[PDB]
Amino acid sequence: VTYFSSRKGKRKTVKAVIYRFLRLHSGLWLRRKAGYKKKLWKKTAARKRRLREFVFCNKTQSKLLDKMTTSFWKRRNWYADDPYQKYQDRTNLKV
Amino acid sequence: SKTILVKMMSQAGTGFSFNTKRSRLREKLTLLHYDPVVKKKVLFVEQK
Amino acid sequence: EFQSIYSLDKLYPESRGSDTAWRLPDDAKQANDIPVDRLTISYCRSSGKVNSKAEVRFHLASADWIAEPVRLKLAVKHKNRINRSGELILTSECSRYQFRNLADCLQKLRDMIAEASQPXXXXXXXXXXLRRSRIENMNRERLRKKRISSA
Amino acid sequence: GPRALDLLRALPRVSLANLKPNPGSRKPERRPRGRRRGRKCGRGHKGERQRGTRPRLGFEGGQTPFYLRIPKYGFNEGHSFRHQYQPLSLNRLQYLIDLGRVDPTQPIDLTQLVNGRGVTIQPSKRDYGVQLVEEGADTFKAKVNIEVQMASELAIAAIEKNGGVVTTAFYDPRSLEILCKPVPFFLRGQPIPKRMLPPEALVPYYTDAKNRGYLADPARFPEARLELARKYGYVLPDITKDELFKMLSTRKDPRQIFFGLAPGWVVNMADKKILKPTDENLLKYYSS
Amino acid sequence: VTRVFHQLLDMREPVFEFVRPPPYHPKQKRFPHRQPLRYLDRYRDSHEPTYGIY
RNA sequence: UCGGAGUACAAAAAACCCUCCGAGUGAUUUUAAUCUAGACAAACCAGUCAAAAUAAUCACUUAUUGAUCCAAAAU
Ligand SMILES: [Mg+2]
Ligand SMILES: [Mg+2]
Ligand SMILES: [Mg+2]
Ligand SMILES: [Mg+2]
Ligand SMILES: [Mg+2]
Ligand SMILES: [Mg+2]
Ligand SMILES: [Mg+2]
Ligand SMILES: [Mg+2]
Repeated sequence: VTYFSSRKGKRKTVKAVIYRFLRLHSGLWLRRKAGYKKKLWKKTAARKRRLREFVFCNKTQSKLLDKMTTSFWKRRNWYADDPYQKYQDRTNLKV
Repeated sequence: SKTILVKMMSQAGTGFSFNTKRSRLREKLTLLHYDPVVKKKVLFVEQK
Repeated sequence: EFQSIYSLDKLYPESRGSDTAWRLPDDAKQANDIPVDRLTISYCRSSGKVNSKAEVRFHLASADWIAEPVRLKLAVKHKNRINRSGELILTSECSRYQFRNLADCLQKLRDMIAEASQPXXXXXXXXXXLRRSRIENMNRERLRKKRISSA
Repeated sequence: GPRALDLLRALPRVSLANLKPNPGSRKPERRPRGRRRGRKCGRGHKGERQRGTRPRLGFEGGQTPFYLRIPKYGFNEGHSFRHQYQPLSLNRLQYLIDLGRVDPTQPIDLTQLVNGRGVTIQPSKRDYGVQLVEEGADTFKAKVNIEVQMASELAIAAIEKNGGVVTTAFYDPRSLEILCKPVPFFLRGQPIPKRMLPPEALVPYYTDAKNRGYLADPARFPEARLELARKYGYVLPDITKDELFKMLSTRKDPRQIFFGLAPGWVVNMADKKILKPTDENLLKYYSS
Repeated sequence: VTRVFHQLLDMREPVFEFVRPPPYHPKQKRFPHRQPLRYLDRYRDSHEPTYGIY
């Protein structure tokens, strides 16, 4: 992380976070499951399912990720057609 | 002896299966398998 | 009074006037299936899962907009949902906006009138859910088969 | 009013001499002095942390870093060029006409929605305009002329039922900017440029009477529109017969940014004067 | 039987259904860990985009 | 690095330059599919079961295996 830029004085973002994750607006971070393109024939159909999935990151991971991520990826987004727009809010959450 | 990887091709369309063949060739590779597009049981042929 | 080379007149020269797109071609559609001024359309708005029941009601015998073959064949297949007062009741549930429930019901209606106005409907019966019904029909038929004139 | 007032007759002057900020406003800083907070000052003992060098944030102590084990993926892929459309619910719209922020009488495009502070567009952020949703569908009683960049079927329906006319019009990044905060564009003092045509992929969306696209053939407008009623089951009103008809009819060129103005013009707001070119090449440019 | 209630008892016709209990889902977690995306739709109230202030 | 037994006598866990056995794959035919409740396990990563919904066995069987990135391939 670069907490202060050279030229702008701002807080830089990591790109290699962004290339592999996705942030919902709820704060849930979404990721691929590792090795899913890897040695398929050697694997049981069950595993193959479990891998082709998209999954969620626990609080620790999320917070961590936020720190490496600026405001701009935390903003609200309305994309046309967005597969994931359905998902962004939290429902019925009683804590 | 060895473990070969061969790419099995469907009759209809671009649907593919991917699996290993034995180097001694006890039973050579042709299958009756599942093709996704037409939802059918077909003969997958051994290819590369 | 601006115009550009790309304007709606210069692209589409045939139709021009400001009142052209506002014509209402009542002659284009003369059939008017399901005359909504003759339906009792009731809404049950349930808020809590949020869903608005849409209910469509009209008299089967008193409805002229469908012909007598169509009017009598609807009392055949759909006889389960019909009412003691002659009303045919259609129900939709899903969408919280009652508009899509209107469209749902009017479409279940369009469907029913379409299928019943098709004499080509053969009413194909699946054997998967009805195998029990056929086999219990025949097995109560072997005992029904006892013949003695009674009463 | 506030009987607190009459308590101030009793008391001495309010002056600088007596001032307390609200309790708990200043949560006091502490400084690593003294027996408690001195001596290692909450930095721990030796090791790395006490010396201030502990490694960077993504780091696991060399085990392949969490964020780095996971494979890359198209996710945020081309995120910059994916168009966005700021949503506008019908409920919010009914609201805004109700409190008379945006008035239905004169035509309504984006600009007006903006000035009522009912919507906020940040064109620089790839916002291509306002789009419509069906939320207040049943709520909606208003007769309105609306021009948006995108709309959904149910929305179009709920305006039709009440007898307003919806048009789907497009704006490019630049023109959209000019649209949203127009006064500061004038104070820029540059001519008022031509409007872009929508990109190629978008073309089919705007050529359909299906969407009542501003670039679509008006010959299908009365058709598909009437169709909308049979699907949703209501009597379609006769708009041509209405008093407010000539406003509802009001359109733009596909080349026009505003209502009543034309490409090439220049506004001097000091002299309250409009300026138009009398040169030919210019007129051929901006009128094409 | 439909003839009965109409003709005989001056009664409306009761129709019934069979209702199996709605499936059991665990107390929703603020951070579902290692869970399929569709986890979210499990606790979905009803299906509709709901734009609160927009 | 991976797995079986003891050490660890009865849910789990549990070290040692501790004690003893193994694995870095064969053999076939029956090619072992999509999709999803609920779970085990677990610092993370990986690992396991699995109803309803639509159309793999035998060798103690448990081990037979490597993440990103990067390359080559086509759908
Ligand atoms: Mg190889
Ligand atoms: Mg101390
Ligand atoms: Mg010291
Ligand atoms: Mg130390
Ligand atoms: Mg915004
Ligand atoms: Mg024991
Ligand atoms: Mg546990
Ligand atoms: Mg099953």
